Amino acid sequence: TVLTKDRIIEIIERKTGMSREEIEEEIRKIMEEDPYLSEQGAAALLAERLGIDLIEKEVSLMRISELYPGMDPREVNVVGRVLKKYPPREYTRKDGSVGRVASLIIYDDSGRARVVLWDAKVSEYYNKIEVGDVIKVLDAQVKESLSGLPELHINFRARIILNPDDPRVEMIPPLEEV
Amino acid sequence: VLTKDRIIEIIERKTGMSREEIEEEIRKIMEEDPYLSEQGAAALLAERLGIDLIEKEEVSLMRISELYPGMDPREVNVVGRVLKKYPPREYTRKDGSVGRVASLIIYDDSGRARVVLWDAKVSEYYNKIEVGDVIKVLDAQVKESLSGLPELHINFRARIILNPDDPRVEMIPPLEEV
Ligand SMILES: [Cl-]
Repeated sequence: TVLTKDRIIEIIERKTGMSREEIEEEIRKIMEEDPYLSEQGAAALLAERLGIDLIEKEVSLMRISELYPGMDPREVNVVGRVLKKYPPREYTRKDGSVGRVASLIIYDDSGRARVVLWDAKVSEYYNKIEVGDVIKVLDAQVKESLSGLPELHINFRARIILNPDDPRVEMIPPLEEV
Repeated sequence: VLTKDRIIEIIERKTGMSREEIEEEIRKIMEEDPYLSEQGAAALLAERLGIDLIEKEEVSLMRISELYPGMDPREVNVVGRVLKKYPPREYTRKDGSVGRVASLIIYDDSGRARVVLWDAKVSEYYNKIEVGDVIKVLDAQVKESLSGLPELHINFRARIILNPDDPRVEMIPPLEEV
């Protein structure tokens, strides 16, 4: 990841509640264990051990209401709280094989979107996501759902960050308000 | 042991699906397997959704201030908001093997407690928990901390419910007030 050591420490403080002094002591222990790590690399390893998923390169003000079918997946960068999780199901490929697909409904301060997890993304994320959790979606293909809602398609080329550190998260209404 | 109606209520809470949507999923499972009862089909749906059904999730008025070392783990039923999460660590067992252990600090309207996740409980819950989340702790052993205060030990017997449906939750102060 290209995130600086200070940015990683800021994310760790927000996600763990540890003081800066406690976090620095954890980084020192990691560096004492591995002399090849830089301070940034040690901070990234600490984030990983804490179950914090860091994006390789970080920002966007984009809202769900701004998504449109066929937009460049490189422009897709939205956050949303999970409102609904539907059961995973099987689908048949043109080659005759069977894959997996699972759908969720997420929302931000602007609207809702269906999020479609494909194949390994179901095994990778489906049980990790809970209703009320916030996800950040990157590099997803956008399709028009039969409903009208934008559809974010999460395949092996897309990225999901569970409970991201992002300024848009605080503007998403809580579940009770929806 | 949980009734079909109780399983549907848990599925509604954990997925946000409507009762009508859940019933339709149970119908599909029953149409696939004629040997399942309605309760068995609801339990299979919960399992496919990644929901672990806790057979004893009773209500209690118990507070963290009422915990004492050596109290009956069957009486242990407390809720708390997560204030701090420390990194998972390795520890050495009496047999020479290496296990994992991770600690959190939680608090309710009455006080704070260290929560210690042992071995598979770290893999099972640690990444699912975040600061500000509320957890319900059941069947944990209570030990005296190095400062003479009660700590909750989450071993094989213990259970944790993430963001529980419990009347005590609304009484826990938000992070900003602490
Ligand atoms: Cl919420």
